[PDB]
Amino acid sequence: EAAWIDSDDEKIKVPILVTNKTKKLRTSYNESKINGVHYINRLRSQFEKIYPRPKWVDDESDINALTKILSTTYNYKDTLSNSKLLPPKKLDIVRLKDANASHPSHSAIQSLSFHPSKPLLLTGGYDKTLRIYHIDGKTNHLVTSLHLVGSPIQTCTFYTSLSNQNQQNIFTAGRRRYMHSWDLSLTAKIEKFSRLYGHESTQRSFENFKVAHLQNSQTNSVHGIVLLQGNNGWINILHSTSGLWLMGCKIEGVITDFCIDYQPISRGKFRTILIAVNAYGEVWEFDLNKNGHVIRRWKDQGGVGITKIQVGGGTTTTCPALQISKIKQNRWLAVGSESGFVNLYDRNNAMTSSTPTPVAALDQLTTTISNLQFSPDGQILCMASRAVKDALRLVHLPSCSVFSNWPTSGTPLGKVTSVAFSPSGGLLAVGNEQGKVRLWKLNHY
Amino acid sequence: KNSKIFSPFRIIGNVSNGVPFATGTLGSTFYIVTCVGKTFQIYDANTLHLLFVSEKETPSSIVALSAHFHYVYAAYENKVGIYKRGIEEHLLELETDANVEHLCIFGDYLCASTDDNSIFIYKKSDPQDKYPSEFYTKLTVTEIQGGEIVSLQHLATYLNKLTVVTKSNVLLFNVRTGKLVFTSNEFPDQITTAEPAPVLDIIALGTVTGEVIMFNMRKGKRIRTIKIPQSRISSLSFRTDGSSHLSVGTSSGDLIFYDLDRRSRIHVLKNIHRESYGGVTQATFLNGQPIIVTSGGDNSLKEYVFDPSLSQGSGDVVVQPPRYLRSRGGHSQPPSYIAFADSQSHFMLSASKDRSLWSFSLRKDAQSQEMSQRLHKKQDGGRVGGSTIKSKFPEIVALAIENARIGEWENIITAHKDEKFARTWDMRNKRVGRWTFDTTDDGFVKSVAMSQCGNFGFIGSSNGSITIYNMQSGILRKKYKLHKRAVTGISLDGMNRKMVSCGLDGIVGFYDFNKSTLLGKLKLDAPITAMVYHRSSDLFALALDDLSIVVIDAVTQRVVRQLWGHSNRITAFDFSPEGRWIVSASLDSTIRTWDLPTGGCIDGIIVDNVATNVKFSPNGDLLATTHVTGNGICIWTNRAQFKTVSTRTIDE
Amino acid sequence: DSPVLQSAYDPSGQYLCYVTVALDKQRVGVQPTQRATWNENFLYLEDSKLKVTCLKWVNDTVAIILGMNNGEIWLYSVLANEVTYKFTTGNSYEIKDIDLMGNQLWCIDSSDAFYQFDLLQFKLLQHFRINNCVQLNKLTIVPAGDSVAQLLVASHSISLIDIEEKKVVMTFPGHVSPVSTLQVITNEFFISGAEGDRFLNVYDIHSGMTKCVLVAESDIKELSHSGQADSIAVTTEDGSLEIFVDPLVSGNKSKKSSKKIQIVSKDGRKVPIYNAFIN
Amino acid sequence: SSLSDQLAQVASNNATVALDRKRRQKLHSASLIYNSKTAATQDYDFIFENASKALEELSQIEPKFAIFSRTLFSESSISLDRNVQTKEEIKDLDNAINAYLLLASSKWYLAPTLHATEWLVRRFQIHVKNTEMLLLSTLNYYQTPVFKRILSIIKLPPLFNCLSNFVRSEKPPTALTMIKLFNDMDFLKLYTSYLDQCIKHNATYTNQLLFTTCCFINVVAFNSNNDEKLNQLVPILLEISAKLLASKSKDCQIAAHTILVVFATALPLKKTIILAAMETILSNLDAKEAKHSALLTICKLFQTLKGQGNVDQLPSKIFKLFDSKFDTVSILTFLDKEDKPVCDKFITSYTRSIARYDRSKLNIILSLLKKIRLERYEVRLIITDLIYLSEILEDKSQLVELFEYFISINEDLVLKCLKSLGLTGELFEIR
Amino acid sequence: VSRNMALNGTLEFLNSKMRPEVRVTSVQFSPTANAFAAASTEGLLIYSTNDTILFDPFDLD
Amino acid sequence: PKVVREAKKVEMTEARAYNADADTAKAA
Amino acid sequence: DEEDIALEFINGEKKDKLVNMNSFTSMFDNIQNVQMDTFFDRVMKVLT
RNA sequence: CAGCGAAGGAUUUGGUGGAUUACUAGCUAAUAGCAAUCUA
Repeated sequence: EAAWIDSDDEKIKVPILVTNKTKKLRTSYNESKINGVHYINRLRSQFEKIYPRPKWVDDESDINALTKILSTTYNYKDTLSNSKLLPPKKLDIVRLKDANASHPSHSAIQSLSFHPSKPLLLTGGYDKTLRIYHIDGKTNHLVTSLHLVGSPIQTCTFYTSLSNQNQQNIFTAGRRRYMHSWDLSLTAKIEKFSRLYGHESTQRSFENFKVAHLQNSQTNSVHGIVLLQGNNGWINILHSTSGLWLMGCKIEGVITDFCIDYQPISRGKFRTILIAVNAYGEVWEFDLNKNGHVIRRWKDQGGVGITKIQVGGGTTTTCPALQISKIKQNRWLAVGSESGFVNLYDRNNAMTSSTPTPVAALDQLTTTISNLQFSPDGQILCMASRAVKDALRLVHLPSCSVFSNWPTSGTPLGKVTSVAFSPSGGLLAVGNEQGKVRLWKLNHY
Repeated sequence: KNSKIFSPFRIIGNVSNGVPFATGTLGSTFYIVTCVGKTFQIYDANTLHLLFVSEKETPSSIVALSAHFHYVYAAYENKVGIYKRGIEEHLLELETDANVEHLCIFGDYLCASTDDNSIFIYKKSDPQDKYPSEFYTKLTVTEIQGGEIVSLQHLATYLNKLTVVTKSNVLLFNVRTGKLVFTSNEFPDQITTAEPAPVLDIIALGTVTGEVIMFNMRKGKRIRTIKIPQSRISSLSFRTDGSSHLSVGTSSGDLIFYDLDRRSRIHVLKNIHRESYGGVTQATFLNGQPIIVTSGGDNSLKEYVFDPSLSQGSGDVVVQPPRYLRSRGGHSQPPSYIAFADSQSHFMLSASKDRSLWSFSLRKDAQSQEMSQRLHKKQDGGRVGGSTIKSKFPEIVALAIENARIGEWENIITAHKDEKFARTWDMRNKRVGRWTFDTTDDGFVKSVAMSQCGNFGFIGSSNGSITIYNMQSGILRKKYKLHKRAVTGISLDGMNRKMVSCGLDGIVGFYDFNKSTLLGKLKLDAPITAMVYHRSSDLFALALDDLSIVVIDAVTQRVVRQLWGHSNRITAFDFSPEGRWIVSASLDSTIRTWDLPTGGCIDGIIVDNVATNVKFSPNGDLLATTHVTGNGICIWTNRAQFKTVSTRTIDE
Repeated sequence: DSPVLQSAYDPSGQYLCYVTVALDKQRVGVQPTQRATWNENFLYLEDSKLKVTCLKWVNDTVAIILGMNNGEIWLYSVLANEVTYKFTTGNSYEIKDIDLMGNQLWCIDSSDAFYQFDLLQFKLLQHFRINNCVQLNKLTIVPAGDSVAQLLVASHSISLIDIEEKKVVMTFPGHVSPVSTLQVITNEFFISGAEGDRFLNVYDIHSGMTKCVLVAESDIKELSHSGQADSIAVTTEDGSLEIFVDPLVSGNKSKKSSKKIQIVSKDGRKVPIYNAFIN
Repeated sequence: SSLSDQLAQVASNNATVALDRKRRQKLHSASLIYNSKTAATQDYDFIFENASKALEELSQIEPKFAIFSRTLFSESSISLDRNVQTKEEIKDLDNAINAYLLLASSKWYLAPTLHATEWLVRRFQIHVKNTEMLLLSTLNYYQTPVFKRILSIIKLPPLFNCLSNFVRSEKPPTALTMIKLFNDMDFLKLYTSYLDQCIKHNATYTNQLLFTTCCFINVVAFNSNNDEKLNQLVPILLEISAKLLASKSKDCQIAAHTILVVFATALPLKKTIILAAMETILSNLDAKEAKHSALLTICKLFQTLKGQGNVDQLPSKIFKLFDSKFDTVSILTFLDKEDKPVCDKFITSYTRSIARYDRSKLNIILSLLKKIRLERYEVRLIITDLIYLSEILEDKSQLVELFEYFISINEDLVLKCLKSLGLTGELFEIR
Repeated sequence: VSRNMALNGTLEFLNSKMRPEVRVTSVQFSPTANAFAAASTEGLLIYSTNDTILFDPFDLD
Repeated sequence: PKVVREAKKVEMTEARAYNADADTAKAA
Repeated sequence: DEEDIALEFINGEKKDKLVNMNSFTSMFDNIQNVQMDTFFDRVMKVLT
């Protein structure tokens, strides 16, 4: 019964009636001295009637798998890094120092791009200067700053070639008949593209350009193309080093926007597709690694005033591939409209239908879509409107559900006139009409 | 070094330091005796009032203290002191050189374990006297029997036995016969805590991996096991009011509550104390009561209470979570700045490196209260910036309180570490104010002052520019630009007529204040680090960089004394309220008193911690110093308020 | 504030190693201090929250030891671009300072523990901790040849430590704030300077007495001493450099700076000096 | 506190004692059948005799009321007064009343139970003494006049606070009021203890399980946007899911299946919690509708599982348990259904557990992954452990024909895994 | 002029757990020595400086 | 109306405790 | 190629239905005397 | 609208705790007992 006996309590002999506390554990009025084991049992029963015996001691001593795992765990969700893809409906986004806070901008920030490799952010606006900022968390400083006189800029892009990844050009352009190209060398050697090689009537302003990669497809030689959106339906594609007009692609209607998709073919060969949208909603896809010939023509379901198309989930022009084997096919395609409606198509199945239905039509912000950008992993789309204040949403996808905890009513987004995603850090830059790039870090990355 | 002006009085603002406190019970009330460094403090558990402070400081730190009915047993370096009402009744010298580090008291026996795994038993002489006093025997736990002794307890109804909890084993000694009755089987991980259950012959063991064992000390088995993964267990307590709950205390600062009857987990109080200061160090249920007192190493002592159940028929299954009840606290980090709030020497403002501004009472320690940092509304109606996750303000460099218009408007003006604006506070409401005064030159605030009309506050930036704001309405009134390097001292006359500024380019500027002229400018021979203006006699003292204290009057703008003798940088100084002495403290670990009438050093104290702040009371009652280590405020009383001291210079 | 988080010269001041953030990840680069004798490739810390807390040039394949904030000392060769070996303690505590004497690396932990590693054996030799030293953030080996006795550890308060007994043999009154530079000048003196104050003090490592106090006119960021104690150049918070010329002679108890150097551009913009080197 | 507060406390203690005629009339006019003017004039003998008639009717419907005729409805209980015996006799008759109420909770659609519990209302005052168990037992019937009647005569407990605008009202409480009632945490602990007594005494009936599951999944839906409320709520509803899975009723088992599937799709639970949940699901699986719900539940609970470790081989114990509850024909047939459930990650984990733990049934994994289509990472992990199977054991025709399937679709991927580990000519020389 | 809580108008804030009010009816300065008398309710309060304490020099060097 | 999470005013009660001074016996 | 494996792992993720506040409010109307397995597939239709 | 603007902002209210005088512990038949008990 017991695991020890000490053989001293049996031969001890206590008094009882000397103190008032032990005066109660007698069983007679003639008891004065009792044996030790008797005395131990008397005050054991007295302890049991001071503190009554609970049921957990004598009840039990030590299909129940769920009960056991709940009684051991204290947190009940995935911990830190065994997630690898974003949780919906609640972001995790801290605010860093405003990127152009070191050197203020004298205009609305019209375009904004990160570097493909270096920690550099290029801002530029209608005050005809363009600024590069070394960004980090604390102290986003200004690397360099170039003021092109008489040339307000509207689109500015870091281009970095695929062959040697050592060029680092900046192409910039506004409402002018020329487009500048700064060659980054850390004086500054910039060149000016001002010759459409016979095609000046169909290109009266170099505002809306995009830079992309193109393969020769008889050699494995890539070169950058700039793509200019012109008047009638025209996209004029021209070489990014020589400026020679390579080809042109005409859509039927009012050309409003376009984007560049890539798809790999074999080891070291890919194919460039230009995706251009009418104002009405009908979309042309041109294969342009051959002559600029149409391969697909489909129609956006709904959508009547179409302002902005974007692809994402692979290599876009804003998440660019540094190495030719890292070129990916884009999964998602968002067509954002004048009413604020953004149709979202999933190109893993919506390349075949020719009247494809969107996987969801987002309707959360109600005025004209002027930016929509995909995060480099292709899990967030960023809708943004330069028409009212604070009109920016980050929609999670594949779930196609807007994050409900950011932005709040106190986010200093401003009148969002540009937006950019970092290619590596998981990091938003949001430029507003006051001239401020605000900077946020998504803690999933 | 002993002094002849100031004698040590108390060290206020201290509640605990993470020695596990003891509870004691007089009648049906409870007291809580917590160690603060080298003294203990007895608190009334029904209201957390400071009943007693131990009378003398022990020669080393108290390391294990227990409390029976009227008596408190405090073990420090070698010996056990038996204290009643603070005043020490007995001192038990052990015969070893090993540091005593555990003790229990049961029967006529006091048992004290040293750190060489020996146990010293002491016996009463006749069972009617009050405390165990004579030496009885010595017990030893050798390496065969068990590891290092991790606890020392006596679970009830065990006739003159002792449960010794080693790091791996549980031994049971008979302390009259000196025998080892029973040694249990080993435990597969190192056990850290023990607590006897109110169930008969059951102890509860807490391990360094996360499990609570319920050892049955008569069967030799374990009854049950509770697993809390990746948590080191630092406290164990049992509820004894007809609700069988256990409360475990985890060194990441958590207090977890278990039902033992139905084997569920009631609630977890997370971040009840700081993990960095030790987590929850001692948590105990006051017995028969649904209130549990916790204490942590972050200088804090809290109480949590269980409200009665909200279901009128079930009850035992719907257990309302524990809510907070009273608590006492102080700074968790050593204080960085010190001021007296009023002329009565009643309250004193005190700012620490843990980014809190407390207001400590010199009269009654219950009146000590943390000044709140809950901001007001913006004046126009716009939004205020800042993070959503609210944190405390950067730690306070300087402050200036002038309670001429107190309760009327903002009253304290304070300057924080590496930020370019000075906040205001209201001492009457004990809260922040509506205004943050900017420097307007993109420089950090190096000094603050405010006038004794209470209307004007003065900001001195690190780019050398004094800005004068109105304390009522919060707007810029004037802006003087004399200095080019950092302005480290601003003060003003008692009649708002001449102001005096000193920068670390070593120029003291004298300005008229009503007219905005300068009256003069005096170039000293070192950069000036600190100014103190004695306002009735119009004499201000400067701590120069050449380790002298230049005493200069503002009326005729002359250097009138120059005090030499400090060996390192002068951290602080302050005038006597009659303006006769000036007490300074410097990084050679010294505090000196200078009689500026005769110009010499009256007294010197070599103090082991470097005194970072020195302030006199505005009456001649007290000196308050603040040192590098120690979360409190050291308080001295000048003996020259009762006798007269000789102004004859010391040396060495 | 400066983007360069950490930076240190090699001995003889020929290369500079510097850790800066690059779009939320730390990167460690090495530049030659004179081109007449760019270096565009960095070591990239691949985690967004792993960062370098200290760094030390070893002396002969040339390498850096980077004390991280996860209980690791990375050992990184600079001609190649990989961490060659990853020392680790048993814990996750960030490490506050490292040093080495010869091949014997020593390091301090945020749990105030001392670790010893051997660069020739890649092994954790010793792990201990000593009483009443509880907020340590600097250690410095007092040199006695190949014997690596007498560490010198700071916590706002410098303490001299004999490692055979693992105990404290002297106690220096430090500062009122954590010590930020703690460097041995001669075989009888060491300089120390704290965070956010402009006062160095040189202590006598044999008695405990402070010989002198050196007074910058701005809060000291880094210091360098010439190898024969004849000059000490500190660089301050306002981007200036201050040279104390022959500070260890008889301006008797506290000495000001002898020379002060600042850099302005052709415009009037004052650029800040960080981390100079003197010889 | 104040004197009127302390006197309100003594009124609430002495609520049931009739200390004069007016309090006796106001206290005895609270009936469940009659109105107040008839109920005040009735006797104890009258209401006892027709309640004993109704208990004989209720007992011939369900024969577990006969012992209540022995004790609670006997003729000594006409003169038994409630507030004259001590606390121990009070707890005896209050668990007698709890036994009657959770037995007759199912019978509340037929008038003998109304006329029978009329006598508990009027003799033993269970509308004001045993009132929490009365509300919890008849909570299902909230659109019905019998719950309207007990709300009109009840004295409402403090946990049931949101029904206080539906007492003495002509309109029933609504479903959103029921979800607001269930949304509390203390109410959730109370209701789970009530269900624990129901599951223990084997009285769980399907209308109760439907109502309970509906309110539970609406609580989870309401709290689906605050993770701290979901995390407060997890060890309550997963504990009641474990206690519903630990019983014999197919209806209560698939009630727990519903709660588990809604809760796992509401928040991402831990992997080990999901595995122990499927162990508790399989450890008492005996019915057929329970098997249908159990397969769908295990599929969705593995679908809602993210990160490194979603599609490991599920371990040997749980895989052979899942084998003993679901053999090959069941899994293959359920995948051959034209409704197309989403069984991606679970079927991947299943085939990887077959390849680590069976090594004989590989033709069936060829047939089932011919049936359903998987993703690139799924089939990459499948062919990597098939490569490891080829390198550990000799490669026969079933592994060969598996690699012929993985060549006939997506041969570039099996080339990519062989080039990540091995070689194509070396693997063709292997097999 | 008073901290007696037995007089009425002394405390600005009353403990949340007629009396003679406190008032000064006449003040006068001393015609000979640097003091003033105030006729309060407690008596003739006489406030005076003394030069034994308060080191207050006049242009010392 | 939601349920009323209000706190009661807590007063301590009179509890009995075993004191261990009776757990020590002397030999003749 | 671990970045390519991570991109195909986040690429093989399919669109699911999330629980709203009011994804299950319209079940009380037809929990009347239906069987519990019909309730289970009525819930599973909402979840899918 | 502009402006202010860090994973939200404003207003109102119930409860409790701490201060609102300057901190020497509970009970009793009190030079001591009790506090597990005053009683044989």
